[PDB]
Amino acid sequence: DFTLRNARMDDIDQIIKINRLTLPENYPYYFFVEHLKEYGLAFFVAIVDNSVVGYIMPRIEWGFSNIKQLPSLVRKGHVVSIAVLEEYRRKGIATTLLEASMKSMKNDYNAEEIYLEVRVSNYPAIALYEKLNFKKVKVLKGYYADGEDAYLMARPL
Ligand SMILES: CC(C)(COP(=O)(O)OP(=O)(O)OC[C@H]1O[C@@H](n2cnc3c(N)ncnc32)[C@H](O)[C@@H]1OP(=O)(O)O)[C@@H](O)C(=O)NCCC(=O)NCCS
Ligand SMILES: [Ca+2]
Repeated sequence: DFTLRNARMDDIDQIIKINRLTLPENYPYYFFVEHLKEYGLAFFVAIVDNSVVGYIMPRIEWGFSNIKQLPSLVRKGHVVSIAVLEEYRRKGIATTLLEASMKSMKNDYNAEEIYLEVRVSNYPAIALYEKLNFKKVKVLKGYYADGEDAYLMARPL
C-alpha cells in the first residue's frame, strides 16, 4: 500500500532519480527546488515503505484560458511533471496524485482550470487523463525536442 504527502526538500534526490528513470525531460536540481518553494502546497509524493515511488510537480499561473474561446484571464494550474515507478503502476497512484494536486490548486491557489501537455504517443498517460475528464484542447505540433506532437489537455476545476 502507499500513502501521499507534500514533497519536502529531502525528497528531491529521489524525485530526480524517478524523473531520470521514467521521463526524457530531465530538469536540473534547482528547477525542482524552485517549484517546491513556490508551489509547494500542490507538490505531492507517493510513499511506499518510506521510499518515494512517484510525484507530481505543479506550477500556478495567471493568464489567458485555454478552455474559453475568446480572451479571458484566469488562474491556471499547470502539471509540469508526473511519474510513477514501473513496479508501482496500475495502483491508483497517479490518479490520487492528480486529485491531491488539483484540490490544492483549487483551494490554496484559486485556480479554475488545470492543464498539461502529453506526448501523442503516450497512451497510458492519455488514458489516465481522459478518465479524470481532461479534454484534448489542441495539438501542440512539434512540441517536443524530437519534433513529436503533444496534446494540450485541460479541464475546469
Ligand atoms: C502515466 C503514469 C503516471 C500513470 O501512473 P499510474 O499510477 O500507473 O496510473 P493509475 O494507477 O492511477 O491509473 C489510472 C487509470 O489510468 C489508465 N491507465 C494507466 N496506465 C495505463 C496503461 N498502462 N494502459 C492503459 N491505461 C492505463 C487506467 O484506466 C487506470 O485505471 P485502471 O488501472 O483501473 O485500468 C505512469 O504510467 C508513468 O509514471 N508513466 C511514465 C511517466 C509519464 O509518462 N508521465 C506522464 C507524462 S505527461
Ligand atoms: Ca509525455
